[PDB]
Order: sequence, then structure tokens, then C-alpha cells
Amino acid sequence: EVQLVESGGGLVQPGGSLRLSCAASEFIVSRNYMSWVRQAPGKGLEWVSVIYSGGTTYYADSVKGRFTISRDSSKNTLYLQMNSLRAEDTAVYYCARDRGDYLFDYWGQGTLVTVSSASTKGPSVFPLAPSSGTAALGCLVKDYFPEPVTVSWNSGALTSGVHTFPAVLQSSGLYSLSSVVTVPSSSLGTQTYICNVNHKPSNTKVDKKVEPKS
Amino acid sequence: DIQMTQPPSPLFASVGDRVTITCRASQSISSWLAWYQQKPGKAPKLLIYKASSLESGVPSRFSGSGSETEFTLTISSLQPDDFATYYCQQYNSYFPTFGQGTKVEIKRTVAAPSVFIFPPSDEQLKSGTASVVCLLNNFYPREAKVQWKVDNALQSGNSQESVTEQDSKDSTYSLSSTLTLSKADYEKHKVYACEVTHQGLSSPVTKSFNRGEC
Amino acid sequence: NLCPFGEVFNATRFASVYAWNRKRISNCVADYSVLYNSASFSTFKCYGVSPTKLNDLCFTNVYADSFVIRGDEVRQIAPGQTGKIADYNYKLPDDFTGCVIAWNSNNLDSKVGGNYNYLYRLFRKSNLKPFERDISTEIYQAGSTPCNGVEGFNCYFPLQSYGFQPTNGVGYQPYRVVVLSFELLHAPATVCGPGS
Ligand SMILES: *[C@@H]1O[C@H](CO[C@@H]2O[C@@H](C)[C@@H](O)[C@@H](O)[C@@H]2O)[C@@H](O[C@@H]2O[C@H](CO)[C@@H](O)[C@H](O)[C@H]2NC(C)=O)[C@H](O)[C@H]1NC(C)=O
Ligand SMILES: [Cl-]
Repeated sequence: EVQLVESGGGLVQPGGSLRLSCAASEFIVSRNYMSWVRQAPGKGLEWVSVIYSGGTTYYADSVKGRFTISRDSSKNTLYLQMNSLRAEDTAVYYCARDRGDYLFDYWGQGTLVTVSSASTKGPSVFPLAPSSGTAALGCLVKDYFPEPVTVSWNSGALTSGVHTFPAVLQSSGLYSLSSVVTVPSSSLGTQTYICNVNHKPSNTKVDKKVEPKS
Repeated sequence: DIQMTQPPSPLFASVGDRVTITCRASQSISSWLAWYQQKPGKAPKLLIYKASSLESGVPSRFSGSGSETEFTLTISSLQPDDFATYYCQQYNSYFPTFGQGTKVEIKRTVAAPSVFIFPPSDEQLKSGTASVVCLLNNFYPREAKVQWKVDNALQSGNSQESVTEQDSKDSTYSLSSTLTLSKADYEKHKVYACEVTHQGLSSPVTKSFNRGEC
Repeated sequence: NLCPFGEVFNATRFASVYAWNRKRISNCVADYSVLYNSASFSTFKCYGVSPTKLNDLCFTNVYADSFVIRGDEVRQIAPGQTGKIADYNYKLPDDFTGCVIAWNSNNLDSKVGGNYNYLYRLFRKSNLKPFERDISTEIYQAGSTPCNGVEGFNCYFPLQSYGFQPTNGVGYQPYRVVVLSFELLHAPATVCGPGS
């Protein structure tokens, strides 16, 4: 029925450009207040820009001079031209119908924009080895980019007790992540534990056996 | 600008509870306040405009109140699908702004973490860096202090933390904190420890190892 | 015989901005520095004329437009502006010759629980032409489904109330605005100052 669908998002280097796109249905873009609102990962919401049906447009000060909102009423489409992108512009960009006075009563689901200078790189996989009832062991999936990786244990045979933590972005611009599992300490020398790491962007597949230290 | 403050997350409630989320505007916005609800991976949806008028569709258990600089969202009896993040937003000014959001997660009994420290792997040291990892497994509530200590000196500014989403089986959290050192400085020191403070512990639990010593 | 400025500035009811009032003034003598010197107005900006020299000037006709808006919307009552008010309610021309006069009217215009008599136009397909008054109440169609005069989702009454309330936010409080336009045509100049 009613729909707002964003596209155009992706990975871009600082200084680069990207044009976001919002295809609407039943909503007529040229008769509404149409907005872009963004959300940095794990952060809050930040209104970006508005275009009045009559033509007037406004921008957050953080994007003035660099972003440009526009629309094509032939295609019932809203646009966002982002120039001179900075890393701080990394966010999910939402297309929202503004029902007057910045009241966003309908949001598209959003399109993610990652601005980074990092090079694509597969992770190194280091063991977190168990110590001398319940033992903990893990894998340190270090220094990869872009997101995401996936981690399994014993190719899926081990799922109980497993915590694969959210990645943290390091000062270097590379992500790092840990995957841990608790197991019966009695099984340590008898059961084999392997973490299976997959990082599709670099075609990396790694299987690290984790064992106690002599 | 106008800065909107909400209380810190999370807020713990059970199905059937009465939940109130406050919002504080840094200046009077009369009654031009909105409330949004957001589930992870989904876009926000509008609940309350003009401070107290239920958006058409929103269940009647949601209610809003307030004026000037203090406002309140209220869920009379919390339902299972009301676990989400709630943002306030002042609109009808020259530039809209949102609060940082308040997440309402599931309530359970207090559970103390099990704490594990992991030394750097010999694999990693050969590459020139040392990551010390401290795991806090299955604890409740969310707040927890992880203090790194190297030869008894409290370490600040060289560790990063990542927390799991509340567990669906037992509604606990787990926390991973990585302390990162150059290999050269890793071996300028002997005793590495993380000290975990949490309300499920009578005293701070410390786990430690001596570098190089089995 | 003086110009009936008091009838405009001292009227006890003002119009909503979307339905702004206009009194056409003519065949009278106007002391502008009665207003210029009273110092009751938080705003008194003139364009194309020196406020003090006004009492030496004559015009074919003078128009006094009046209405209520928010304090922080008074900036939109100027040549070359954009926004809800400038675009959809009251629009000055880029070549505006007149004066914009405003003053805080919270005492008279803020009603407890909300004064819902003062409205502004919120939805409109296109910007107003300068000095256009649009009083339509047609239901605004924001979707592809024609509204047929029935409100509903994507089918909005085009006007919003200010709900002027006792508020400590000055910008949110109502201001009364008087806009003076000075018309000079190839006809008798019936609106003159004291000096001529
Ligand atoms: C708007 O009115 C004020 C005040 O006027 C009072 O109420 C009127 C209904 C009428 O009965 C007046 O006689 C009342 O005084 C005007 O300000 C007065 O200005 C004159 C001229 O300088 C001065 O002599 C008086 O002392 C002032 N009195 C007060 C109470 O302020 C004002 O000029 C009027 N505005 C216009 C545009 O005419
Ligand atoms: Cl405004």
C-alpha cells in the first residue's frame, strides 16, 4: 500500500560522493514534507534535510554545503546527494514523510552508508585458551573490514553457551570481535573445539583449533 | 539548539508493569513533543504527538503527558511487543532534535557474572601486538565495571568493551573487554588483572595471570 | 483628519495569519512617528523607506495588513524569506516598500488550555504569490487516493492551530504583526505625512 524504499547506500571513502534514493508509493513526494533522518550505529537520531512541497529546503548544520535534497515527481522519488563525505556521516539514512512541522509519522526502513578510508582486509583469528566445573574458551577475530564476519563452533555442532560479541571499531579503522563458549572443564582435553570464521568481503575462511596451554 | 535528555538505559520491566519514560527539554517547547518507538533493525514509528495525543493506530495503553520542559511516556500495562527503544523529539521549531533514547528490556532476578581473563596468544605476540581479554558471562543487571590493572596500576584509555544483547533464554548479558598493548610494553610488565564490579558480587572479583608463567 | 492606524494597531481581535486582514488606507494624513516614537514594538523594520522621513512623504495608497504569528516566525515576515509562513500564509515581495511592525501579545492572545482560534496553513501544494490570501479549507490530498472532502490518513485539513498557551518560551508566544505597504501610482497621492 503505502511505502518508502531507500537505496543507494554503501561503502565510500572520505571525500567521496553518494546519491541516496527513496522511491515512494501512494505517497506523492511532491505534495509532502519529505525528510531524511539518519542514525549512526548505536547512536540516536539526527534529522538531515527537508524539502517542502512548495520547494523550500532546509539542512542540518552538520551537512550544509555538502548535501543536497531533491525530488523527481515524474518518478515519485526523493533524493539525497551527499558530497565531501566524512567518516562521521556513517549512519543508516531514513526516508521519512514529515506530516508537517517535522513530525515524522512514516519511515522507510533505511539504507546504510559507511564512510571509511580503511582497506578491505580479512581478520586474523587468535585463540582465547581455557585455563586450569565450567571452562571458558574463545576466538579473537582481530583487524578486519568491512563488517560483517560470522563465527561458528565445531561447524555448528556447538551452539549452547556461545556468545559472539558485537564488533568494536578500533582506532585503526578496523573491526575486532570475540567469540567465546563455556564448556565442562572435564571435556577440555577430550573434546576438540574449533571456531569457524567467515569474512565474505575478503573471501576469508579460517578454522582455529583452541586448546589449553601447556 | 534544544537538547532533549532521557534517562539512561536500560529500563527493566515485566509484562503487566506500568512504565514511565521521562524527557527533559533544555528550554520550554510548550507542548510540541513527540514519542517514537523503535525495535532493533526496524525504523522508528510515531506514538504520541502534541505531547499527549495518541497516534492513530497506537494501542491505548500508551499515553503522554507534560509541558514546558518535562514530559512523560506511559505504558499502563506493558505488553510483550512493547520491549523497544523510545525517543522523545521536540518538533515545530526551526530545527528538530531527539533525545538519546531509552531502551526497555526484560526484568529478571539479579545474576552475578562469571569472570575469565585470557592472556595474549603466542600466535598474536609474534605479530607484534598483545590483546588481553576479560569475559563477564551471563550477568544481570546490565551495569558492570571492568577495571584493568597492570602491575597494580589502573589502566584507562587502552581497552574496549562490547556487550551482548539481552539473552532470550535467561535475559542475561555478557561482556567482553579487550586491553590492547604493544608486544614490547606487554613484556615490560608482569601482573595483568581485570577487576569486575557488579551488584551480584559481594566484593569486586579479580581474575589475573602473571605474564609468561604457566 | 488622521489615518486610522489606531483601528489597525489597536483592534482588540486580530486575524489568523492564513486569513490576514488588510485595511486599505487613503485620503488622510498619517503621522508615522506616532508609531515610530511610541517604542511599544519588539520589531520595527522598514524597507525602501527611511522611517523618520516617512512624515515628509506621500503615497497614492497605503495598505495595513495585520495578523498573529509566533515570535520566532516574525523573521519570516520579510522580503526573500522561506518557511511555513512565508511560503503558505503571508508572502512579501522581493521589491517590498513598506514597514514590518510587531509586538508581543501573550497577554491578549494566550488562552489557558490553548487558544485554538489562531491558525496557520500547514499544507499547500505551492508557495503563495506575494500578497496572496488563501482561505481554502479543502482537504489536502497527500496521497494518490482523492480525499473527497473526508479527512483521514493522507487526507489532512490544511490548517493547524497554534494553540497559544501560557508558555515561558518567548518564541512560542503569539505576536501581533502589522505590515505597512506604500503604493505609488500615477494617480493622486491621498496619503500624506505632516510635512508636504
Ligand atoms: C493605541 O492606544 C494607545 C492608548 O490609547 C487609549 O485607548 C484608546 C481606545 C483611546 O481612548 C485613547 O485615548 C487612550 O489613551 C495610544 O497611545 C496614547 O497615545 C497618545 C498619543 O501620543 C498619548 O497622548 C496617550 O497618552 C497614550 N495613552 C496610552 C494609554 O498609551 C496609541 O497611540 C494608539 N495607537 C494608535 C496607532 O493610534
Ligand atoms: Cl516554525
